[PDB]
Amino acid sequence: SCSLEGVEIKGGSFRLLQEGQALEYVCPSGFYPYPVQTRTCRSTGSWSTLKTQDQKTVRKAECRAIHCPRPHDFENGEYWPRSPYYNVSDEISFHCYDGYTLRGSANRTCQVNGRWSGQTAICDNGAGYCSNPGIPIGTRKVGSQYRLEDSVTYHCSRGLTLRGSQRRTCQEGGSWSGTEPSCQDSFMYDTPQEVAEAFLSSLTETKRKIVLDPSGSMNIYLVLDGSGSIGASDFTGAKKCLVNLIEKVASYGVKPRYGLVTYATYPKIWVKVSEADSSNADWVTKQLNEINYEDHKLKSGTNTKKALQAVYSMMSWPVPPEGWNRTRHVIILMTDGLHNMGGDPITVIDEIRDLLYIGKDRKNPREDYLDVYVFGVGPLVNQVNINALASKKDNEQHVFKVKDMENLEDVFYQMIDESQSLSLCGMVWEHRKGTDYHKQPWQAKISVIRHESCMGAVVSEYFVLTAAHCFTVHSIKVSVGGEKRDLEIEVVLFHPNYNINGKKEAGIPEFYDYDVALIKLKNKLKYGQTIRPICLPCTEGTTRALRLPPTTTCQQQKEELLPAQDIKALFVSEEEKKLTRKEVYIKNGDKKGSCERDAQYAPGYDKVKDISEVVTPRFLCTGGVSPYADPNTCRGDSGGPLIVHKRSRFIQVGVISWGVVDVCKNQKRQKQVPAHARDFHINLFQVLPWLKEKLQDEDLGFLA
Amino acid sequence: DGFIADSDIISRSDFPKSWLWLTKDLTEEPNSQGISSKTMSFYLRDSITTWVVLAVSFTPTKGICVAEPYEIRVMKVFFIDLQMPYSVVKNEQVEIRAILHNYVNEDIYVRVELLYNPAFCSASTKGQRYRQQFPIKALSSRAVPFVIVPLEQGLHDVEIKASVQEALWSDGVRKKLKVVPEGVQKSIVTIVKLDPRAKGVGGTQLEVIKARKLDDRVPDTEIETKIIIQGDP
Amino acid sequence: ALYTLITPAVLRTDTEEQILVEAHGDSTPKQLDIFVHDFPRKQKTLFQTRVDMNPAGGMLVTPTIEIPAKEVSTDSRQNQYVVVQVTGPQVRLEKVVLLSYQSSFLFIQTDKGIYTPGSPVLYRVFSMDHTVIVEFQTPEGILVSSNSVDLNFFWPYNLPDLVSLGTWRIVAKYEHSPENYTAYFDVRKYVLPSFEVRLQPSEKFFYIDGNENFHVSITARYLYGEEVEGVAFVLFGVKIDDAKKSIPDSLTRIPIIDGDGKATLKRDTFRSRFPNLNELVGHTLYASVTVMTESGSDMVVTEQSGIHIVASPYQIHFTKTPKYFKPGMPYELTVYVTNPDGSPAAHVPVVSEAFHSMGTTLSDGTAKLILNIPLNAQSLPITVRTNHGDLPRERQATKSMTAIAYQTQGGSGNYLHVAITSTEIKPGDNLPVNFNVKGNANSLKQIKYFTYLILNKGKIFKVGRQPRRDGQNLVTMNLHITPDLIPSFRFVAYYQVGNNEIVADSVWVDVKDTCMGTLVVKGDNLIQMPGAAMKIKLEGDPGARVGLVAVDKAVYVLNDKYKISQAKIWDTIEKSDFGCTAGSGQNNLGVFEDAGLALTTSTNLNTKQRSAAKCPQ
Amino acid sequence: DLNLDITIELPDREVPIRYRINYENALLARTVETKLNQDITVTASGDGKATMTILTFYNAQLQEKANVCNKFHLNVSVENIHLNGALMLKICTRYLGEVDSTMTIIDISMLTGFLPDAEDLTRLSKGVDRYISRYEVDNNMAQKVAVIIYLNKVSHSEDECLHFKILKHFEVGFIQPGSVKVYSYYNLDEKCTKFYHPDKGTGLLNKICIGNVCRCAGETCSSLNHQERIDVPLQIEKACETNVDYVYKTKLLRIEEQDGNDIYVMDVLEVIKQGTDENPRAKTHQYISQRKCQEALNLKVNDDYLIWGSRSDLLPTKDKISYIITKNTWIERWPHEDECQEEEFQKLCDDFAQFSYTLTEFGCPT
Ligand SMILES: *[C@@H]1O[C@H](CO)[C@@H](O[C@@H]2O[C@H](CO)[C@@H](O)[C@H](O)[C@H]2NC(C)=O)[C@H](O)[C@H]1NC(C)=O
Ligand SMILES: *[C@@H]1O[C@H](CO)[C@@H](O)[C@H](O)[C@H]1NC(C)=O
Ligand SMILES: *[C@@H]1O[C@H](CO)[C@@H](O)[C@H](O)[C@H]1NC(C)=O
Ligand SMILES: *[C@@H]1O[C@H](CO)[C@@H](O)[C@H](O)[C@H]1NC(C)=O
Ligand SMILES: [Mg+2]
Ligand SMILES: [Mg+2]
Repeated sequence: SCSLEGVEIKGGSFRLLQEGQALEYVCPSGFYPYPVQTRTCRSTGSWSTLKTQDQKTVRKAECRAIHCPRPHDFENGEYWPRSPYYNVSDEISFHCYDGYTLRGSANRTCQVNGRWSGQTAICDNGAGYCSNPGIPIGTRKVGSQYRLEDSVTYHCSRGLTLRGSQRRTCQEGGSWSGTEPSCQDSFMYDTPQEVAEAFLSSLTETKRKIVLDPSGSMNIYLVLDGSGSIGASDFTGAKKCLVNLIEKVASYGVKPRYGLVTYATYPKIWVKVSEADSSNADWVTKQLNEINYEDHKLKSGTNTKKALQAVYSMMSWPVPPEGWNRTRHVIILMTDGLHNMGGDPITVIDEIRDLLYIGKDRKNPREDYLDVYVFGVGPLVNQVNINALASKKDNEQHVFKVKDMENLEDVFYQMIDESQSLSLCGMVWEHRKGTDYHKQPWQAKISVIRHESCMGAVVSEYFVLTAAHCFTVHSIKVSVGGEKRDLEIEVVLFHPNYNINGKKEAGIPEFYDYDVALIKLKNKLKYGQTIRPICLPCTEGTTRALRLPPTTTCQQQKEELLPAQDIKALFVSEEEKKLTRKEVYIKNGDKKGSCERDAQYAPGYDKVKDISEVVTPRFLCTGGVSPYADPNTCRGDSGGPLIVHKRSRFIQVGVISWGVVDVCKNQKRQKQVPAHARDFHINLFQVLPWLKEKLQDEDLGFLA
Repeated sequence: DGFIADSDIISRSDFPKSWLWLTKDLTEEPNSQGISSKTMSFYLRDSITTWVVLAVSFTPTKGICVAEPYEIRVMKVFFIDLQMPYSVVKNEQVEIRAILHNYVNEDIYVRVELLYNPAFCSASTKGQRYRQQFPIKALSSRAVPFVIVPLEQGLHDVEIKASVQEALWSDGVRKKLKVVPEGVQKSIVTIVKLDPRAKGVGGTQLEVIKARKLDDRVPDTEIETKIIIQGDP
Repeated sequence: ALYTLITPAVLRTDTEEQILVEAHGDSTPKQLDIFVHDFPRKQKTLFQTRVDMNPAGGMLVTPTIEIPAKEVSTDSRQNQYVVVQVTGPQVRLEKVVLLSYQSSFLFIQTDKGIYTPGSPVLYRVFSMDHTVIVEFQTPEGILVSSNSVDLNFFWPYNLPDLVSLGTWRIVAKYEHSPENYTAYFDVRKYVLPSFEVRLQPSEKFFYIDGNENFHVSITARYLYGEEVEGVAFVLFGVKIDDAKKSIPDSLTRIPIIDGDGKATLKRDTFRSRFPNLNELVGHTLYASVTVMTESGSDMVVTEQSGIHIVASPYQIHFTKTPKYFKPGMPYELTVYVTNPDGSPAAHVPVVSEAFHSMGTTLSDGTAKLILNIPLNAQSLPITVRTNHGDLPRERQATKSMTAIAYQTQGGSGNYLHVAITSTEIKPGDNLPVNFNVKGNANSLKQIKYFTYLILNKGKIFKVGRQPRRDGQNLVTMNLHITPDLIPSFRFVAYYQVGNNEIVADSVWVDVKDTCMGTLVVKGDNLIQMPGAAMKIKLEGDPGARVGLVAVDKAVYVLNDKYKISQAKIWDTIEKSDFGCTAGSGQNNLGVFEDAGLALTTSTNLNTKQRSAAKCPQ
Repeated sequence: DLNLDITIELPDREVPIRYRINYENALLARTVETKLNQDITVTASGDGKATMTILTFYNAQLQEKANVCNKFHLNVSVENIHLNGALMLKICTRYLGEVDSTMTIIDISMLTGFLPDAEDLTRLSKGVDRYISRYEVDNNMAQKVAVIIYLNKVSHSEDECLHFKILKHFEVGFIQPGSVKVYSYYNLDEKCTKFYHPDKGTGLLNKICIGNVCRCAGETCSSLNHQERIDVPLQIEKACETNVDYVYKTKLLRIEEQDGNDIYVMDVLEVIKQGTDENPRAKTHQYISQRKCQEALNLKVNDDYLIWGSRSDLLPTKDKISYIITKNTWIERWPHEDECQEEEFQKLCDDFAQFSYTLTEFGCPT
C-alpha cells in the first residue's frame, strides 16, 4: 500500500482508484490535471515521480487552464488575433486574400474541451484538381500542389499525437484519400455526445438506416481486449456497452451475422459468423452476458495480432462462396492500444484488405465493405496505436477515446435514446446546429403583468414547475421553445405550506420556505426538438434514466443524486436572448454548514438571530468561492430548474429560489462577487407528498 | 537550471516572403481637406526583419495612386538567425551555420539545443538533445554550426532553441530544409506532329506513345511527365 | 460661311471623346447631327446625337461621342478607321479618324518581383479610368495562360514545381489591341539573403579621357536594421551593349566595418586595359560587388551599372522647344539639360552665344530663353552650350538645331504666337497665358476672338474662347491648373481671318508629376516584437479602393526595375501621347497634326491621314 | 480554318482529356501533367495542325563522382599534442586549375567547444598576402567559432599547407565534427568541403547504408549487457515495453564483412516473444553494426544470446531479415547448457529459465 501525503492539487480534488493501485484527479471544467491524470504504485511507499510528458520533475500538482491549439500555418489569408495560446471561450477569425474564397468556419470559438468549434477554415483558389485540403488547427502541412495524384503530409507539434491520415492523396474522384487529421493531447477527450453522433453518423446514413446492398448481408465482429492493463471494473463495463450496441443495431431492421472475441495472451472465440445461429441477438447477448474477466487472468498479455487473426479466420473460405463480394464487414475493437506481443496488429488489416479485395482496383474501391472502429478505454491509451487500426474515411471518424469507462457506457446508453420517444424526460440530442433551445428544451420563460420575468421547467405535457414567490395574485402567461406565442394557463398551484409572510411578526420580511408552484396549462403541449420534459426526483423515468433496476427506492435515488459532498450541478440563465449552462456546485458536504450561514448577510435579515429561522431543511445551497468560484443566479433566473447532469441525462433536483446578494446589474459579471453571495434552491426531494399528489394523473409514475 | 524551460520557448516558423494581400475601402467621412482616414489592425508574422507595406489606391476621378512605402521594423533583443541553402542532397553530410545575436548590452551565458528529427542523422537523438552552453560578450554575434545528414527526401524541419541564463530571454527557429534525391535530373523528349487532315477528309490520327525507356534511373524516385500541345500559326 | 470640325487625331474605344464644331461668320441658330460610322463601308451607326448651336454658346459646341468596342470588333490588324460626320443647314463636314482599341491605361502589380518554383504569383490590374485580357509568358516566349478578367477579382497564377526558370512576363491588353502593358517577374531557385547591399558611386559619370579615379561606396545592413560586418569583393568592367568586358586587375578585397566599405578603380588600371579610347565610346562602366558576412554564413551579390563613359557631365536636348518660329516675334527656346543617364539636371547655366542669351536650369532641368528673331530670316540655326562654373570649357556640353519659319496661308504674313512665362508648374497654380498677333493691318482688325484647346492624355479636355477688343496686340487670359492636367498638357489656339484663312499655334506645357489624389500609410514608427498587434492608418480620397501588400525587405530590395511606381505610370501615359512635338508646326495644318489633332473645313483645308498611332521616333 | 479536336487517354484515369484548338487560342499551349511513365494514347479529329511535345523527367545516376572537390584538392587532418585537451589542425590545399587562383577563401568551423589558439592565429594573419577579419581574445583564445582566412592566391602546382592549434574552451559531452570549405571569387559555387574529427577518419557522423537508404548508427557504441543475476520481475517488464517487437534466443553463426560493416549472422533457436516476423526460425537473421564497434560489442562465434529489439530497426535488405543494432536493442550472453554445471553460472541459468518460461507460457503481465 501507499501513503496519501503530498498528493494535493491546487483549485481541485482527487479520488483513489483500484483500491489504491492507481489514483486519479478531478478538476472543475476547462481545467486539466497537470502533469498526469493518474499515477501508478511503486513498491517503495511513495506513489510516483511528478514527471510529465517529457521526463523532468515538478513540485506542486495544479489544475491548469485548458488551451486550444494555436494555428501553426494558415495559407492564403490572415487570422485574428495571434496569441501564444488560446483560452477557453476565445474567438479567432479567418479572412482570405484577394482571389481566394473561404470554405469552412470563418469564425471559430475555443470550447471547454480544448477543441475549436465549427470546421477547419480554408482559403481556396478553386484551381486545384481537388480542393485545398486545408490545415486543421494544430497541425503542419507539407505539400502545396493539389493536382491529380499529388499528396500532402501532416504531423503534429511534438508532445501531441496525430489522429486521422498522416498522408492524403488527391484522387480521380476529386476528394482526398484518408480523413482530415487532428491533434490530440494526453488530456483531451471525446464527450459521449460527440462519440454517439460520430459513430452512428459513420455506421449509417440518413431516423437513420443501415445501408445494405440488395440481397446483401452484414458481419459485425466484436473484439474485446481482456489483458491485465484493462482491469476488472473497466471490463464488465465494456461488456455492458456491447450489450447496448447489440440492441441499437438490431433495431435498424437488419439481422447481421455476429462474431465475438475476447483476447489477451490468447484469443478465445465466443461466436463464429459461419454458424447458422449468429443472427440471434438474444443468443449473442446471452453469450456476451456470460464472459467474465477471470477468463484471461492466467495468461493476461496483450497479443492483439492473434485477436485480429481470429477475425481473419471467420472471413476466409474453402473456392469463393456465394454473396461474398456483397457482404459488408464491420470490426468493433475495444483496446487501449497497448499491444506488447505478436507485433504490429496492422499487418492483419492489410491481410484482411487483400482477402476482401479492398483497395485493389482504381475502378472500384470497395472501401465501403470494410469499417474498423476502435474505442479507447481511458487514460493510458496509446492514441498512435488505436488510430493506425481504425479506418481512415473522408468526412467520418472511426477512432474514439473517452475520459473513463463510465463515459463510454454513456455513449451507447445515449444511442438507445436517439432511438426515440421525445416524451423521454431530460433528453437532449447534440445536433451540431447549436440553435440554443435545442440544448435546453425544458426551459420556460414566464411573465406576470403588472412586470416580472421568472423561469420554469416543463415536467409533463400539462405542467410547468416554478417558484411560488413569483405570483401571489389570466393575469399570467408562459412562453416556451423560443416561441413568441405565450400560452393560456388554467390555475396556479401554490404549495400548501408556502407563506411569504410566515414570519413578518418577527421582523423578518420574506420567508421562502416551501417556495414551489405548479402551473397547469389550458392547452396540452406537443413535444419536439425544442420542447421536452425534464426528469423529476422519484420517478420510474429517473430510475431508468440513471441506469438502475425497477427495485430502486426513493432514498437510493437521493443517495445517488444528492450525496453528502460537493455536487456538480447546473442552471439556465438568459443573457441577451441566448441560453447558457452555468455550472455550479451544490454544497451538501462539510461545506454545507458555512454555505447556509451566509444567510444573515442577505437583505432584510438584519434582525435574524439563528439562521435556522430562514434556512430550513427544504433548501439546497450553491454559490460562493469554495471549492470553486460559482456563477450566480439572477432575478430573471428565479424559479428556473437546478439540474444535475448524470449518465447523459438531465434530472432536476431543485427550484431556484433566493440569493444573498443581488449580483445582477443587469449584465451580471461585476466582474467579481462577494464570497458570501450564495443561492438557495428548493430541494424537490423535500416536497414529494405535494408533487406526487398534484402530478398523479400525468404519466410520471412515482414510487413511495 | 537557471535556464528557461524548453516548453516555455515557442519557436518562430512563419516566414512568408509576402502577405497581407488584402483590399480595403475608404468609406469613412472625409475631413476638412477632403481626406478619408481608415484605421486598420493586424498581427505580424514571425520573421525578424523589416516589413515593407505598399498601398495602391484607385478612385474614379483621381486615377491610380502609389503610396510611399511604410516600413515596419521587427526585432528581438536576443535571437537566432538561420540561413538555409535552397536544397541539400540526400545522404550527404552538410554543415548548417546558425548565429546567436546578442543585442543586450551585457555579457550573457546561453544554452543552445538542436532538436531531434528522425529525418536527420545528427548529434541529437530521440532521448537526448544535443546541448551546448557558452558565454557571449555584450553585443557580439556568435556562430553555432550544426552537422547533419538528411536521410529522407522532401521538406524537413530544422529546429534550434536558445535561452539566456537567469533571465527571460529566449528564441526558437524552425526552418524547412529542402532535400532532393541523389543524381542529376534529365529529361527525354518525344515529338509528334498532329495533322489529322493528312489522312483524308474524315481524318483521325491515333498515336500510341508507349512508356519511355529510361534505364539510368535511380530506383524509387518520382517521375514526372508533361504533355504539351502548341498550335500551328 | 466657314465651318470647322476638330477632333483628337486618334479616338479611343469605349471612353468619352470630346469633339469640336464651329461656325464662323454665322449666328443663325442651327441643329447639327453627329454621326459616327465605321469606315469605309459605313455599315452601321456607332454613335449618334443631335446638338444645338446658338449665339449663347458662341456658335460652338462640344459634344461627347463614344465608340463601343462591341460594335467595331474585327480581328483584322492592318487596322481600323471610323468616320465622323457633321450635318446641318449649310454645314456638311466629315473626318476620317484613326481608331485605337486602348480604352485606357492599364498597369500590373505583382506581390513580389522574384518567385520560387511551386508558389503562387498574386497580381492586380489597374485602370486609369472606369473587357480585359491577361496573359502569362514563359521566358522562352510561350503563352501558357490566357484569361478574360474582371477588374476587381483575379485568379492567382501557380508556378509548377517543375517550372521554367528565367524572366517571366504578365501581359494585360484589351482584345484586338496590339498595345499592351507588360510586367516582369523572375523565377529562380534562390534563397533571400539576410542583408541588403546598397551602392553609392563617387561620380555620376566617368570621363572617357580623364585622369581621376572612380570610387564605389558600399553599405551593408541586416534587414532588421543593424550593421553587417564582413568582407567585400569588387570587380570593375565595361559594358558594351550587353557583352561585359572585365578589368581583371581591378579585383579588390575590402573590409566591411560597421556596414561601410569603399572600393576603388585606378585610372591607371583602367588605361592599361582599355588604351584605345575609341573602343570605349558610348559604353558604360560597371562594378560587381560581392559581400560576405564575417561568419561565412551569408553572401550578397549586387552590381553598380549604367555609369556612362562620356566626354561631358551633361547632355543638351531640344526635345522641349518648337522646331518652328514666327518671324518678327520673340521666339521661346526651352533648353533641356540632363545627366548622362537621362535624369534632369538642375542649376546648370546655358548660353546661346549667337544671341548672347543666358539662363540657368530649374528643378526639372529646363531653362526658357527668349530670342529675338530678325524680321526677315526664314531658316534659323540655334546652338546652345552649358556654362557650369565648375567645368573647363572643354567639358561643356553643346547641341544644335534648326527651326523653320511658319508658313502663312496665301503668304498673308498673318501669325499667332502663344506664350507662357511661368515655370515649374504645379496643380493649384494660376497661369498667365499670352495671345500675340502680328501681321496685315487689314487682317488684325477682323480678329474678334481666339479659340483654344486644352489637350491632355490624347483627349480634348477643355475648350474656350478669348475675346479680343480691337487694337489689342496682346490679350492675357488666366488658367487654373488642376490635377487633371498631370503629367502634361497642350495648349492649342487659333484665329480666323475673313472666313478663309486659319492661323494657329500650339504650346506644350509640363506639370509636376504626382498623384491626382492622395494616399498615405501612417504608423507609429516604433520597433516591434514578432507577432505583435499593429495599427496603421490609411489616408486617401473618398471612395478609394486600396490594394495592400506586405513584403519582406529581403525581396522588394530585389528587382527594383520590375516594381510599379507613380513615375513609371506617368512615363507610359507620356509615351502614349498622340501629339509628337513641342509646339507650332510647318504651317496651320502642321500645328494640328503635330499636336495630335485632326481638322476639316468647309473650305476643304484638311489635316492629312495618320500612318499609325505611335508618333515617329 | 484551324479547328482541331484532341483526346488524351491515360491509364491513370478513366475520363480522357479533350482539347479544342483554333485561331483565337492557338498561341496558347495546353499542358497535361501525370506522375506515371505509362502508355499515352492521343487522338486528333479536325482540320488544323499541331506539335505535341512529350517531356519525361526522371532522376538519373551520375558518374560516381559526388561532392568531389572539382576545383581544389583539400586535406584536413587533426592530431593530439603535448601541451603542459588541445589539437593541431593541418589544412593542405591546391587549385586544380591552369593558373594560381585569384582571391581564395578558406572557411573553417571549430569542433564543439574548441577555439583557435590566439597566438597561432595572430601569427597566421601576419602577411602582405592575407586577411582575417578582426577577432577578440580571452584566455589566449580567439573568440571565433567560424574562422575565415582570405588568401590573395593559391598555387596550382605546389600544395599550400597552413596550420594552427585549437584549444578546448568549454567541455561538452559529444564533439561535433568541424568542417573546412574552400572556394575562390571566380569559383563561388561547387564549394569543396571536408570534415575533421579526432575520433573519425573522414570526420563523418556514423551511419549505415544498404544501397541509398541510410540510418543513423549512433555515436556511442552498443555493448553486451552483463548482470550476474536477473531480476525476473523487472527483466520481464523491460521486454514488455510497447516498442519491443520480439525476444529471441540466438546462436551466432558467422561474422561477414561488407563495406566497413559487421554482419552478425544469427540463427533463431527459440521465439521467447513472438514478433511481427511470422516465421523467424526458418530464416537467417542478420544483425548489423559498423566494424569500428567490433570490440565494444565483443560477440563471439557459436555463443548463445538473449536478443530483443524494436521493429523500427528493421532494414531494407532484399530476401534477408536484417536489423541495425541500436540502443533500442538488448543483447545478453546466454550460458550454454554444458556451462550451467560450472558454479560460475548456476543460478544465472535458473533465472534465465524462469524467464524464458514465464514469457513463453504466460506472456506479459499487462
Ligand atoms: C488567457 O489568460 C492568460 C493569463 O493567464 C493570458 O496570458 C497572456 O500572456 C501572459 C500570461 O499571463 C501575460 O503576460 C499577459 O498579460 C496575458 N494576456 C495579455 C493581457 O496580453 C492569455 O493571453 C489569455 N488568452 C488570450 C487573451 O489569448
Ligand atoms: C465573425 O465575427 C465578426 C465579429 O466578431 C463578424 O463581424 C462576422 O460577421 C463573423 N463572421 C461569421 C459570423 O461567420
Ligand atoms: C506587346 O506589344 C509589343 C509590340 O511589339 C510586343 O512586345 C508584343 O507584340 C505585344 N505582346 C502581345 C501581343 O502579347
Ligand atoms: C592529401 O593529399 C596528398 C596527395 O595530393 C597526400 O600526399 C597527403 O597525404 C594527403 N593528406 C591527408 C591524407 O590529409
Ligand atoms: Mg494490455
Ligand atoms: Mg509632368
